[PDB]
Amino acid sequence: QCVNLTTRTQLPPAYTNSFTRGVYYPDKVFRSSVLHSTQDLFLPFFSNVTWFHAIHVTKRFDNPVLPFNDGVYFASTEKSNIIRGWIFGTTLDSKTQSLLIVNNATNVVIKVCEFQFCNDPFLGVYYHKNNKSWMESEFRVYSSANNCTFEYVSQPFLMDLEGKQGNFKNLREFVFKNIDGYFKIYSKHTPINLVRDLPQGFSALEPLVDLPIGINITRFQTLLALHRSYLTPGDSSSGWTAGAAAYYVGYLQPRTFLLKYNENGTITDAVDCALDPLSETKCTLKSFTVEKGIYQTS
Amino acid sequence: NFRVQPTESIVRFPNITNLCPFGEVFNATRFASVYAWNRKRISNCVADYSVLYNSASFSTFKCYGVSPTKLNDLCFTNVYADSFVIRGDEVRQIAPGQTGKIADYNYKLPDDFTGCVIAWNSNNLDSKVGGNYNYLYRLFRKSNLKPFERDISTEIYQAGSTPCNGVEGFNCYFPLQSYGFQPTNGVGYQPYRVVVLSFELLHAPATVCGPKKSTNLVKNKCVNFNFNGLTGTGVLTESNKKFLPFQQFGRDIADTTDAVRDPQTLEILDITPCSFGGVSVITPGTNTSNQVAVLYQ
Amino acid sequence: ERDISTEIYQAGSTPCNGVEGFNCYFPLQSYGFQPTNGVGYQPYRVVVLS
Repeated sequence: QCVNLTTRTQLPPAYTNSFTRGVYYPDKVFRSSVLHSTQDLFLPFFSNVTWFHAIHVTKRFDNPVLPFNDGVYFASTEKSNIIRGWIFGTTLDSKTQSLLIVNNATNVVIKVCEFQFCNDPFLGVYYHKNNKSWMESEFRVYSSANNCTFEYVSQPFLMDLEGKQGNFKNLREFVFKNIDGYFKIYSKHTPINLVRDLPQGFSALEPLVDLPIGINITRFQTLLALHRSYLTPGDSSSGWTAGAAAYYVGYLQPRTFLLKYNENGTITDAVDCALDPLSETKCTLKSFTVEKGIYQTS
Repeated sequence: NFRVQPTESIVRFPNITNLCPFGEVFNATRFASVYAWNRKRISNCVADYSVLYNSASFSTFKCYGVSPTKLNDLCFTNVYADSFVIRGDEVRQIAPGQTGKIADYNYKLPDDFTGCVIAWNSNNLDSKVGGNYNYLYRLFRKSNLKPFERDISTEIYQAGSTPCNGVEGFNCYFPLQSYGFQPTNGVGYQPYRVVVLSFELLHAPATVCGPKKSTNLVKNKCVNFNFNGLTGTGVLTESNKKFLPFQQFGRDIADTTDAVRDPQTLEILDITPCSFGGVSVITPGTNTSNQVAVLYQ
Repeated sequence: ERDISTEIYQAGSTPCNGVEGFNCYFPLQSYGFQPTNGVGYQPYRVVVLS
């Protein structure tokens, strides 16, 4: 069904900086001690991206429909799994084949049907009193479905449905790219331990799967979730909670990057060729130990 | 030059072949009429039309357009399977470029149809004695039915202009009559399960194409091989190092391709040709010696 | 070169070549030139001088 929410007070998003993020394998070919320069959609280093928040401690629940660009680096630091799935499409009104990749606790359902999306869809998790458990009951994702073009049921993945107010423990790195109608997903999980900003660790994302859905993706929206409790009536108005989750939304840009491979085929360093004047010289000379002597740029 | 030509050419693209559910629609319980055919989407599987042509179980396997052995190599996008029961003489009407009654008012087919029409004899699947009061068909219509369009309208055909109170009578024929399916009949009025395959080609990648034959496993041979597009000729020797469990090919320090992973055994194998140098000759003067010596580089 | 083979073509199973049978079509097809057709369906006497 479609149960809208009451106009509440939101918080303005912050602005964080990236520390070597949005780096993945540009190809599925093994390399060792080679320095090649390819054209792949990557993320520029030392960039100011938008920092969205969703902590209940107030009533923060922002989910705008930003236009989908060429390559979106979705970095979400969730300790209790608040963000369920994501939606993709153009108009989202039971008129075009919209892509729905939801990650429910029951299973992974990826259906590309004409789902009638509401004004502000979310997920409702009811808290039972007879037993200490957290199960999802409200499925306010789509009103109804008509024709379908691709339906796949993956392996069941159990998630956490208990919203807490602690620090982040797990980092879910995802990259969504829609080039030539093909949807490429880059899933990579890595445990972290921080409270703000981005970690200084290296980015090494692996490609998940490539489903040739062949649709036109224009706008997207991050589907969040809501929790219930015995102290609240449970209505979708103002008496509920959303936990605490901070995800980073970064748009990729076509920049030439110089990939470095070791003796095991694992990328350990990424030198950009379009950022700082010092980093641009190492990309042209194809080296990393710049000594004395004058050099030429362009 | 001292080169060694390859003697074998192994081709191995797939690992697990899954046949499309073709026997489910053929050996089903019952279908429907010709004016209300059931459209079934068959995709996400490796098709194999070679096991049905040599089965010697169909009554009429004549397909128009392309050859029956050439459609297995052509790749399609989405194949739609429609099944309906008609008469014996109405089988030839279901063909691209035909016209009459069934192919004009019941189920019209395009002129440039890529797919063909196959059927087989059935005398126990849906035939009974004493007549048939289940299957129906369409007779007349106000306009011609467009291809790939179902008909479930039970209206009354208005031929003339005399008021008939919406009932069958004067200038008000009923284009919904029952068939006479009987096993004691001749070539006409006999139930025939007809299944038409619609071959559609679009911009989507191939996923319903024909089968992909794979050869046996062989190593330590300087023959030609095509491993997932990589056409190389060399000795498939062993490799002590391993690759990442998500890659396929592999380069080296010479910025060339010479290492491929076996998709049938997940074993790292290196490519090493058996052609090095040419042929060198040594002649210490012709007028002083009549003996030569072949030198290898 | 020149060939005047008037045998039956075999496609897949069911061999022909005299015995005929199913899936045995005649390769030699008739033109069917008629004056009531169009200009494209008219016979053209082509003389090639090599």
